[PDB]
This record gives sequence, structure tokens and C-alpha cells, in this order.
Amino acid sequence: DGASVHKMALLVPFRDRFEELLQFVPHMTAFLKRQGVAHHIFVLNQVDRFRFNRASLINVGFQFASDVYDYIAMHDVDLLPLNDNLLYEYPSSLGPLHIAGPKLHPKYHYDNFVGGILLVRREHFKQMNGMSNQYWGWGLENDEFFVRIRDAGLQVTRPQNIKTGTNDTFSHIHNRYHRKRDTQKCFNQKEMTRKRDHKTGLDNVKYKILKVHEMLIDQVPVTILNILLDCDVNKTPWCDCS
Ligand SMILES: O=c1ccn([C@@H]2O[C@H](COP(=O)(O)OP(=O)(O)O[C@H]3O[C@H](CO)[C@H](O)[C@H](O)[C@H]3O)[C@@H](O)[C@H]2O)c(=O)[nH]1
Ligand SMILES: [Mn+2]
Repeated sequence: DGASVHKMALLVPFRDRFEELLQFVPHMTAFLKRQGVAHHIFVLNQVDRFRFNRASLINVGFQFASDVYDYIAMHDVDLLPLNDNLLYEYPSSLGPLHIAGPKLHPKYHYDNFVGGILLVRREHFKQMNGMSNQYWGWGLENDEFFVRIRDAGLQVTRPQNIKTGTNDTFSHIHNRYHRKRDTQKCFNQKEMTRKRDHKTGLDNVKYKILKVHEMLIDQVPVTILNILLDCDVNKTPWCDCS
């Protein structure tokens, strides 16, 4: 019959979370198969020694993923949906589809939280020049992206009529001592990362993909990108506070 189907690039920024990944892959694969979502998991493995930069990794994963994927899911590796009514569907013309809304997320409950699991059309992501590159270490990168969404004249949509709440919609298995949040600030990080970034994004992220690995986990194919991010210490020296 030849019908076209939407295809989701599941982008998972990643470093030192193997145990999480082993739970993530079978869970998401089963979950998405149940709702018939065609997709592939890309593990975006940061292999430079700078601080963790999930936003730049997402930009890299976006560039790498084939054009056949017409939308992406920017997805934390430790955050699993427990409710089948969370549809990972092709977002509407309105803008990004935010799965892990503040009324459903176990921890983050502010109105404009768009983190955890955020689905974006290829065209919309392109239109916004992707994510800022200036976020090294934990925090703020999704909040700046929220402003990009608005500046592009788009809106965030979230699932409606979800009956579960903050305690039973997602599993967030992330112990703050086990997997520490890198909240250090150095140089003028605080002042700079709190400012909207009109200068960097998808179009100027600097990197090399050193290696592409094809992995199977219990028969499920997953792609690993070993990504070497570059840091310009003349611009973002807080990529390394050592
Ligand atoms: O050293 C790290 C740090 C993070 N991650 C990945 O990045 C994801 C998000 O990082 P955290 O789990 O450490 O932070 P939070 O639990 O506070 O998550 C929220 O805060 C982050 C702010 O940086 C992101 O916005 C994220 O989407 C949002 O759900 C992780 O799940 C994991 O997939 C790694 O792989 N290695
Ligand atoms: Mn987490």
C-alpha cells in the first residue's frame, strides 16, 4: 500500500551511564512498539574530557541522524514513561511536544520546564538553530531552548487528560549522590549562561565524531556516536573548572 510513516530519532546525550542505558533500551523499545512508533536510539557519547554538554551533543546527534527521521526525541537516559497514554507522536504544527510535563515529572514542576523528554520536528529544530552550545555542566540549557521556541513563534504542547501524576507517570531513577549533578560555576559562567544565546547553535557546534559503533542489546539495535566536543576557552572557559 506504500504508506509513509513518521520516524523518530531518539537522541540520548550520554556519558558514564551504562547501567542506566541497559534499562533504558529494552524499556523504551517495548513501550514504543506498543504504540507503533517507528524509531531508532542514538547514544550520543561525549568522549572529550570537558564538562558534560548535553545540548551540544543533541546538536551533533541531530546532524548525524538521517533525514528520514522527521522528528527527534531529546531524552534523558534515566527517565522512563510508565503510562502508555504518553504518545511519542509526530508533533503538531504548534511546536515541540513535551512528554515530561511539570504536572507529571517527579521532580521539576515549574510552568516552563521542558526537560527530560522533548519531541521536536526536524523543521522546527532547524528553524530554531537547534540548542545553544554554551551550556557545559548541569542546568539551564532546556530553559534557554524554551525561549528559542517562543522566539521562533512556536508553542509547547503537552499530553492532555493524563490521569497519573508526579508520583506515578515516570520512573526517574537518579540518586543525587550516585550520579552527581555538575553544578560547579567558574569564570563568569553564572552571568553568561543565564543570558539568551543568539550566537551559537546547530549551525556552529564544533566537534568530531571519532567513531560510530553499531550495538545490539538483547537483539535491539542501537547506534553509539563517540563525540569529541571542542571548547573555545576564549568564549566558554567554564567547559572546564579544573
Ligand atoms: O554526566 C552525565 C550527565 C547527564 N547525562 C545525561 O543527561 C541526562 C540529564 O542529566 P541529569 O539526569 O543529570 O539531570 P536532571 O535529572 O536534573 O534532568 C533535568 O535537568 C538537566 C539540565 O541539564 C536536563 O535539562 C534534563 O533534560 C532535565 O530532565 C541524564 O539523564 C543522562 O541521560 C549523562 O549521560 N551523563
Ligand atoms: Mn536525572
